[PDB]
Amino acid sequence: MPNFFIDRPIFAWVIAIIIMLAGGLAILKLPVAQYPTIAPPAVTISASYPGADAKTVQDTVTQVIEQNMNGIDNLMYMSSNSDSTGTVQITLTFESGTDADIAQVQVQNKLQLAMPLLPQEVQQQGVSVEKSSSSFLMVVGVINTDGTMTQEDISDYVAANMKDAISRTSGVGDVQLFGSQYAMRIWMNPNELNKFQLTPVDVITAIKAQNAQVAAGQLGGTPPVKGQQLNASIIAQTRLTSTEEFGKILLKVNQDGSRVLLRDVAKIELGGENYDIIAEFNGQPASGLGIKLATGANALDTAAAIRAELAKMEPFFPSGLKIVYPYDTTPFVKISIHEVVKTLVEAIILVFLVMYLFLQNFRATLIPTIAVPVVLLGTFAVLAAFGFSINTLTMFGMVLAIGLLVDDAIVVVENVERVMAEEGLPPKEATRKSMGQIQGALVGIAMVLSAVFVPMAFFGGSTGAIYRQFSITIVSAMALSVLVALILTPALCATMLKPIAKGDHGEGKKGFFGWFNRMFEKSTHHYTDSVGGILRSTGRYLVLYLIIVVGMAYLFVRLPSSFLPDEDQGVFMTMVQLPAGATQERTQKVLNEVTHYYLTKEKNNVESVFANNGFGFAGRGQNTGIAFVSLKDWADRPGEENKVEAITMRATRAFSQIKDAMVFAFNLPAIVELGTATGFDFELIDQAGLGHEKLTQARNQLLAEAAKHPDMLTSVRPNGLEDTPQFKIDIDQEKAQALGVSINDINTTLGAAWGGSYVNDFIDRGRVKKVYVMSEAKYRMLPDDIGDWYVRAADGQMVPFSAFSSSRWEYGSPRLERYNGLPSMEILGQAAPGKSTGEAMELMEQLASKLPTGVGYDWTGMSYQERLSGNQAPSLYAISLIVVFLCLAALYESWSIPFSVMLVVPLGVIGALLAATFRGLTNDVYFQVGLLTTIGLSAKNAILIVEFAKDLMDKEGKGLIEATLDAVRMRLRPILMTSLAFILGVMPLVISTGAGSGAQNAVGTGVMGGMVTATVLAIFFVPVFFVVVRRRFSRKNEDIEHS
Amino acid sequence: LGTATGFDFELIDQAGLGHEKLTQARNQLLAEAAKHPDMLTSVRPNGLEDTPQFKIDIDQEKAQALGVSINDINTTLGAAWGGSYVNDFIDRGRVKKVYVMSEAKYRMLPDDIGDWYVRAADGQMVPFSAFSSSRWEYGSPRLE
Amino acid sequence: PGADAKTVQDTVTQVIEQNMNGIDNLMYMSSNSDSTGTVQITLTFESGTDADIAQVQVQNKLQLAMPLLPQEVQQQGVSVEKSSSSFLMVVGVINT
Amino acid sequence: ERLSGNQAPSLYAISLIVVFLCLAALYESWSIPFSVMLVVPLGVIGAL
Repeated sequence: MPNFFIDRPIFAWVIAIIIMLAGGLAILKLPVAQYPTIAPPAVTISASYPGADAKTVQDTVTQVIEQNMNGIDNLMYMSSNSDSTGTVQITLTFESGTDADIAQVQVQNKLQLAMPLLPQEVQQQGVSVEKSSSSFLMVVGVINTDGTMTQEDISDYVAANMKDAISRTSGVGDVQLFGSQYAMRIWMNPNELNKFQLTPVDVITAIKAQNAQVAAGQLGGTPPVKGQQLNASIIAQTRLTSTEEFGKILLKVNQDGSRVLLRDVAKIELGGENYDIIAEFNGQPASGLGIKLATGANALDTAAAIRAELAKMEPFFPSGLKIVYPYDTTPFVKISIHEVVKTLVEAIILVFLVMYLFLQNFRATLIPTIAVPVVLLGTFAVLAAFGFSINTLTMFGMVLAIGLLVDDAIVVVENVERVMAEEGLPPKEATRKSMGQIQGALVGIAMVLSAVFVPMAFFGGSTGAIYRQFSITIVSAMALSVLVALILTPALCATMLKPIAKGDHGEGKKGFFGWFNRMFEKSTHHYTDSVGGILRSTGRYLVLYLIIVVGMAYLFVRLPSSFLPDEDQGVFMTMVQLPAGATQERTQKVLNEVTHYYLTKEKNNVESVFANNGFGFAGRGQNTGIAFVSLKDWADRPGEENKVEAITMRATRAFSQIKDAMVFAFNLPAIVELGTATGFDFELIDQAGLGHEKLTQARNQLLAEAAKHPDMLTSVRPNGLEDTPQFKIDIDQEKAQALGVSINDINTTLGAAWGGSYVNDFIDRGRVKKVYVMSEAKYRMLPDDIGDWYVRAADGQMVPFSAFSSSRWEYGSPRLERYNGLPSMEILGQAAPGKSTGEAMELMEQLASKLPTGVGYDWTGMSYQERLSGNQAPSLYAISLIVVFLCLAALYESWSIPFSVMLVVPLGVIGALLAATFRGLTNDVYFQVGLLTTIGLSAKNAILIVEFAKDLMDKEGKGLIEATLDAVRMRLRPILMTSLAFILGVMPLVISTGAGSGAQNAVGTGVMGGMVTATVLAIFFVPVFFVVVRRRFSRKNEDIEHS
Repeated sequence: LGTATGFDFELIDQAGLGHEKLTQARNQLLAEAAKHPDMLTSVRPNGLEDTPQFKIDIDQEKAQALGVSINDINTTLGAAWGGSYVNDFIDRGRVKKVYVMSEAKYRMLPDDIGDWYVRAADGQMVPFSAFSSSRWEYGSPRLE
Repeated sequence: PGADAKTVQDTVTQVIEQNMNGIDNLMYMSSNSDSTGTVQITLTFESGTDADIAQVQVQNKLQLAMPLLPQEVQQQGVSVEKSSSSFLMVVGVINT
Repeated sequence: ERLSGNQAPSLYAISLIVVFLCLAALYESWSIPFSVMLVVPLGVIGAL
């Protein structure tokens, strides 16, 4: 193949240009996002039952839906929480790769047949089936800088006008509002209702009667009579539209004629659908939109089109409406592109330099500088062909691939320049000779590199998804390089290189380059002599190799492993936890103290703070809250003291003074759709009919045993909320029956007053919205207020609640956790300093196996992925090893020679294990992908060294030692060129601080160290390996040359 | 697919303007587009124009006075003049619908409205002309 | 049955319209609500979107709005169709 | 039409380029391809 394109350079160029043309044509069209789909696909059932407690939600909704989730494909586990705010969320998670749409749909239908078993209240509020593991693209905040709009007014504009036109903008696939559109609120007054012998019952009845829509038919309706000349819609009662119309609803005409109107017994206003969430943006009223990307969509273009559409709506906002962007992942991604493109640009610059250092002419300098961009660019087209996207893992996969891409180009050009210089051939026939030597090896090189990286893609779970990115990206670029190395680079070597005379090694040049040629000629003779003297006592250095291998093992065991590096992403969070039953106003004072700290004592670094009172990570309730901290650009946060990692500590430090709450700030994980990165997640389950009480005790029993092993378990805790006091009220069935007061009159009065009631719909400015009746606030606050509510009897007398009700206090959960249809408690935790989580798990397993009978347990989340993946890394790379051996066995046509190449693996491994433990980093996936890229380069140089030595023995008849010292001489210069340009290119990644540095540090520090030891050791070790392996496995007449 | 010719333009209410302000904006656009016959030909709405319709109002106070529940009122009006799907029957082994509706001659003109009666809680039969006032107005037969 | 266009729009059309969100490869949603008591809401997808997958997502989104329609509309049925498909023939049945 | 108008130029700017590269490979020349490619307008007019 090299010869065909040596005789057609323009054809080779047409292939290269076509390759490049498809790569850029791709790039323009590939999706671009931070991380590919890594979280397993998950579907979320969310329903609402206004006014409920957690138990009510669980047993009228949660359990009903839970008992119908069966017969569904590729399902892993089903958790649920039912909380005191009247909200259930049941989440079902599927195995990696299950068709997202197909999964949702099956769950959708299974819920459908349970829908008639839910209460009308839950059905009317709606039961959403979501695809939920998808991540937030941005969070739009909508404030009013004038101050003429509450968060409910802002919400309603956003809902009515902005929400639906942003669901329509390029690239979005789900939206969620921070509040509610308007709900017509009827704030009842109990003393007025009792004044006119009225109850909430009658108010609801009247709103249902006078705010309604009626089918009235038609004048001249079909079928008509003969000669009808008029056909017209008959318009009967329509929906109400204003607070005044609701005000004049005629409740009752007294005997004297006086009309009891709705406004006479209640206050009437537009309002929120519920008031459980307080959303503030820098302490100002705010609503907003949480936005998620569409599957397979570009993230940069979705933000650009959304912000452009928001800019298209701006002039049509009422005064003061500012759109602010407190959360947005777009900027961190543009950095990653700029940085990886930067890294790829400056990688090529360092090859132009090394090529002109050793070869000293700009003609040879141009060939690698052409072929590598060809290969990089084309790889993008290859990734379009498999469905992939321009992401962190793939981009870093390409920068990790640079080393292999360049060595194909250097080996070819150098070997031509060497063949031209050592033999005096014209550029054409010398390229022919050079390629004839390395072609077969370059092919076997490609086969072996694949056997290393391909097994990565067949890891399972979320980690397997990550490796798949690296595996496919790296393999694709490398094979494309070998193709280019057999097509274009031979053509370029034949036509561009100018003749070098035979014997000319630049030793006669003057100045910088003349000195260099002679120095390297000296050191090469030193190297070949040193190698010649090492082969005299091979027994000694096989002992050095052994010490080297056991040192690798001791390093690998004591290097702590991680998932992905935490990154300074520009935002972080803070959790607020007041005591049980703590109120809304109490949380708000705390969140304002939180926002005041960030805007004062972090004034340089914090741009904005988005506080949410009412919901948190641990659950919902008046006693939980969240604030999102939006920081200023990394450009204006210089040094470590202005990074997220540092800002998060100073917040938690200063909130240790806070006495009202428990406030805790923390940075995001690298992949937020996944979470954890640290430790285990343990669920404790009620398998018998034990109940919440016996379960919480078993939880604390486990937590006390786990706190009594601080050597192994640290920070074991429940994820859920603790029980809170609650007001139990009992209806005397006998006295109610006695007084003639029906139980329905009793309950609907209590609920619609204290919980509120969705009555019907009205039309607010052409948009249909809800109508809630609820007691005014001052009459539903304390147990004394219970007495001021009255129900009418069958005789017509008004009876107070204190007549047929007794009330006490008791404790209950504001957030019931269930796991797999059974009551559960989520227990979080991790391994102690310097311990394994797989072994901290087994202690937790043992600590749970001493809990009372009827209690079971299970691992969930990350801990479950580990239970069914731990035995992979050995087996996958036992396979990987075998294919490398068989490839070498085919390339060299020998069962024994392969060992001579394969022994170079530990030489590169230690350098990584050094630099990582030296720099204090972790065995994360960036490091491991780096390990595979470094092992591959050391093996390639070993292959080409062994190839040249064996070729010299076969087709030139030389002896073992001569061919060894001769091939290792020839391969010296290219091997140094490669390791030089590669170790320089990874330097900005190693010293990197600021944005994306954690990943760049991770990919970087491991590779650089691995390559140093790979190049410095293997130049001195692979000549040993070939000699001892050839002497152990042979027949006769080898050390002595032949014909 | 259709078309092959020309454009299709939708005019939208983005604020809470309403059908009325929208139709006016439509005719404003149509008049400007008819005043550029050099460029725009045959600009027109796809939808139907508004038609007269018979508005009938129920006096909540008088109905309350006479002891005539509003449900008795509305279900009578609708099932007579619009008809009502009541339940199913079996026609030759095949389940089919059962509609109740006024006979044609009693649901044709506004005078026919008066000939329909609703019973009060006391047991007296009350005509529709007792608790209803009616006028004429225009509305759309096809809201886009 | 028996409605005007407004009644159809605001008891049915708007209710269903406000639930058509979170659907893949959707381009635009038009509707007409007419004086004959009939609404038709049509949702059009990009070329190549899986016909079955598209219908099904719309089907489910309507399902959760169904309890907010009137019993009259529910009893008459709410059809979800693939509609851009063309007429093959039209059979006429007369009695000579 | 609003999201397709800029296609006919770009798609056939691409189409032109591949015709040139193919001819460049067939004839092993960067210049000879022009000799074939100039025949396009000769057929176009007859259609127009």
